Amino acid sequence: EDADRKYEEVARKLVIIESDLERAEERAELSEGKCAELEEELKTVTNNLKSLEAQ
Amino acid sequence: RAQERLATALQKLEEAEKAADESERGMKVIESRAQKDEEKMEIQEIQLKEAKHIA
Repeated sequence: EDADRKYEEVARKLVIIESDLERAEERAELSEGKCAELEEELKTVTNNLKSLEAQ
Repeated sequence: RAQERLATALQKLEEAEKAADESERGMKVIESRAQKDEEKMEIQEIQLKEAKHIA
């Protein structure tokens, strides 16, 4: 019973931690994509601002 | 006197036979206890090996 309880507890922990990791990675990739959108939007707005900045 | 000693030897035979057959019954119940012990032993040794392997 000692070993069985120990391993079942640690298996519970394994399932929950891998659950954490999956959506952590997912939201990380989503934040990366949104950051790429901010990047391209920044480049475009700076281009517009510099072209308008001539006069 | 011959009849007296005849009867006394007879009653002594009776007592000895009582003791001997009771001892026989006891040894038979003991050897049965021992085989039951041994089969419980094999079962518990097997569950011991199972518990140890799984642990």
